[PDB]
Amino acid sequence: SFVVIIPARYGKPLVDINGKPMIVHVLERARESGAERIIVATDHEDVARAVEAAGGEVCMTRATERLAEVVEKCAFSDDTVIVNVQGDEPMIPATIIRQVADNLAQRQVGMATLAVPIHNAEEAFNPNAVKVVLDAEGYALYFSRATIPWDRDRFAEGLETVGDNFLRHLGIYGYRAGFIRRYVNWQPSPLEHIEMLEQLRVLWYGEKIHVAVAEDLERVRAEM
Amino acid sequence: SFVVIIPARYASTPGKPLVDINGKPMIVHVLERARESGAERIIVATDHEDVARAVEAAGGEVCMTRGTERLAEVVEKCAFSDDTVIVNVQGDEPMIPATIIRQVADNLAQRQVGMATLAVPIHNAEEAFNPNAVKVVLDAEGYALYFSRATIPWDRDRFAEGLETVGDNFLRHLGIYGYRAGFIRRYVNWQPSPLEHIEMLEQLRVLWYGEKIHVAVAQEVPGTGVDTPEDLERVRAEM
Amino acid sequence: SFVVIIPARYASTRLPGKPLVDINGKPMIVHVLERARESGAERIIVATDHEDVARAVEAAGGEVCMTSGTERLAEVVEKCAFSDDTVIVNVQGDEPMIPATIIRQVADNLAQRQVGMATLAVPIHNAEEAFNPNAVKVVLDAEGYALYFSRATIPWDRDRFAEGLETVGDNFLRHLGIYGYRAGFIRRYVNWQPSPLEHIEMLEQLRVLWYGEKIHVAVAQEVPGTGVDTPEDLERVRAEM
Amino acid sequence: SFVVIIPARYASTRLPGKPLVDINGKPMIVHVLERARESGAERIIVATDHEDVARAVEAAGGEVCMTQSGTERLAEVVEKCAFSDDTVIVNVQGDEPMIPATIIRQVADNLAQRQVGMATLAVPIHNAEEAFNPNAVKVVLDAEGYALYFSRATIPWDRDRFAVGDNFLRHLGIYGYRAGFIRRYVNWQPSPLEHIEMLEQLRVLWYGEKIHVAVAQEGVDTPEDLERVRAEM
Repeated sequence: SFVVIIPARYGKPLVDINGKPMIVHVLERARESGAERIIVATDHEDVARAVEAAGGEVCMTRATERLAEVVEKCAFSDDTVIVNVQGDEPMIPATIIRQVADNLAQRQVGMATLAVPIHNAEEAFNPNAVKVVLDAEGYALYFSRATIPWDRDRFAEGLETVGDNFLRHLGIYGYRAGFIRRYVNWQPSPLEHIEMLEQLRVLWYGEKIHVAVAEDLERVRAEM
Repeated sequence: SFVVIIPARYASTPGKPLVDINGKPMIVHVLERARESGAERIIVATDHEDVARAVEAAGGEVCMTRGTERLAEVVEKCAFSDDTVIVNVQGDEPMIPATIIRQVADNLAQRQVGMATLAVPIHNAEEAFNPNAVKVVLDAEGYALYFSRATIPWDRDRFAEGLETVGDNFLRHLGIYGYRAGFIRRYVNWQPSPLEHIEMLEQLRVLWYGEKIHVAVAQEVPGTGVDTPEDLERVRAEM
Repeated sequence: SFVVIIPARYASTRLPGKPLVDINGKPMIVHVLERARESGAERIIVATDHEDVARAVEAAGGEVCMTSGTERLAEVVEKCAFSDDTVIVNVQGDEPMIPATIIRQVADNLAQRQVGMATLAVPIHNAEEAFNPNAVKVVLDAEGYALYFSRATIPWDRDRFAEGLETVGDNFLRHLGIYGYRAGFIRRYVNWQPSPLEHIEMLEQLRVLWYGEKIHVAVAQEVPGTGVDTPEDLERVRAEM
Repeated sequence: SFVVIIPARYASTRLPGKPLVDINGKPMIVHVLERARESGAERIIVATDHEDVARAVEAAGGEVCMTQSGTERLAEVVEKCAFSDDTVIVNVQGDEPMIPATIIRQVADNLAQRQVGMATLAVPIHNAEEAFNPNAVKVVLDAEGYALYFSRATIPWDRDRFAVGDNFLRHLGIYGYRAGFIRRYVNWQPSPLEHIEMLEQLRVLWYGEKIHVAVAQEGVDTPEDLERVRAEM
């Protein structure tokens, strides 16, 4: 029992992939997941019409904090499990959306994300690839654009190679409507502005984040 | 009430613990600092008997050992209560301001947490980008979120094109710790975490086992430790 | 701002055409509509599948929605296309004397809590009711949220019942069937796969608790007279008004 | 990773000196101490107010903490040891020497995995005797397995069939808590409901916290029991 809200800023939402707009592919993924309700949050009528054409529900928003807007308009109860799922991943498997919802429900954490192993040095050293370090229980310690965990010895010698310990954070956030409300009631944290990672506000205010281990010119076109 | 344990290291590119600094060995200067802090008991952990005699002659206490396992052998040998707060202070810091030794003790005394430590602001970008300087990122209450040799937190916009300059938010972690005797035993009992060996950072084991570490900005910025002859003159001249 | 929906069941073994039964000059359904107007509801909708009921209600200026209890409410929520944040209070058409004030209360309670549902309860003073499976007991947390609803006697007073079951304390609460919920919730509740607990106790509010949602419960501000399905109940009510 | 505390209940109307009862060559509590060792606990403390039990436990290389609610007794051990708030404690009774070591570990895993305050266990009830027995605590879980309520009353109530079945869960007396949750627990004011049901865990539910209940279809107070256990071990 969960709801999917897809934040689509805006021109990425409508970029074509294979006869469908980027956003439509994510709605199909959200829909394949079993979600009871699939809302696309937009600030544009070009997007709101593409999704509307598609038979997908739409909530207009100003131009996670966008999800707080939707949560308020739909008046969701604090207990409603919400899975973010960004509009930038049109091929995200329908099962990791479920995984994220289920993990959040199993546990009583405030936020549930997902990460994927990095098997590439270029990715590990890319400040656009967000890295996450985990404790033994899978809870996150930190999220950063820095290369963490820093492998001292191998990087003492070189940066053309990477071990098998890096985890790439994906933008699929599980959380309760009550948590989003709390999220936006907190004063923005200083750490979130330096890294430019919304996720850090939750760590700044002492909340935990469970992490399960599953933009530009693309090859996605080929992949699907 | 808190205890101070001073591990007197010897490893160094010479005869460190006993090196003279204006008439007294360096190890006795660290002892004086620990007394200044109000510790009710200062123990020097050493394996060399000549180091032992210098401490004893100064009226200090000594626990012959066989660098944190050293600490545990001392809590072992002294049968300290679990609740006993212990502050590990370095044998090569003759000028360690006593205020900070007290600061860690009190910080730890006040929180129901595993470890307590200190950090200092980083002003030079060289230091921010040097892996031998450990960086630490805090939560709204000073609990370490993470310790790293990578530059964290990552300044997105400022670092976008290389690393030339630095903001004012960076924190360099000081290797001065506080903990209960019970916690030192657990810590040392644990199986080494995968994380601590990747970063080569003992403190990561604490976070890995889902325990917390409280960090504070040192009340006074600590003079550097003494490991080179040029540091000795710096020290000797300074004291 | 809130909406009242009044399910009108024509059907009734011991009382045929019950919504239209005459009570001191007007049809029962109409009396319920009056109570609901007294509550301050902005919109009152009588849900019926009979044209005659609808005519009775329209004659007295009432709005009608031509249509499994909760499911029936969903049809109405559908056809009226209520907005999600719309507060609905379900009031039975068998209750011509339901105190207007408890209708307001459920709405007021729901209005400031982001809860799935809001309900009411009444103190149980006799041990017969406490031990009566037909009386549904509810046990609340410190903030008025239901821990559990049951036909069993809860909370169980272990030291007292070790002695005897012919007397109770002041810790018992009889659950009342008047509910408050937002239209967004109703239209979701209704597609949930029936909970296994639900079927054992034969309590459908157990579906909310089983899915991890909350049910706010407050002590009704007034004790409601019971419904009307018996011909004897009809004369009684006839006499009380 | 996790600590185990074994309250060595001494008194028993029918069984005097429980902890030191020989069960095939070893006192009852030592057997419990071995189950906790097999569990993988990193530390096992026996909570007792008797010198006999303290000597038996110590002779066996076990740790002892010489110690008004039961959960308050755990609290004394917690202050005595000075565990950090994050420390995971698993409370295991000294009168259950057959307690499989993996349910102990299971309770510990559940609490660690779930960021909840308390974790516990339950097993299916099969016969009507137990289901209608007020000393047999029934619990009713939600879809995610979190407790809805604990009662000495027969819940859930089978309307038609009671006017036994197959959806009844009996609560076990083993808990997983963090050290910070025992202090919070202990500082709260007693709830009005715990006293009516005479159930300590109801306090948790009255203050809005959650209780995770795991199910695993798998207690020595009387002489009958000593034999049922001796003659099974």
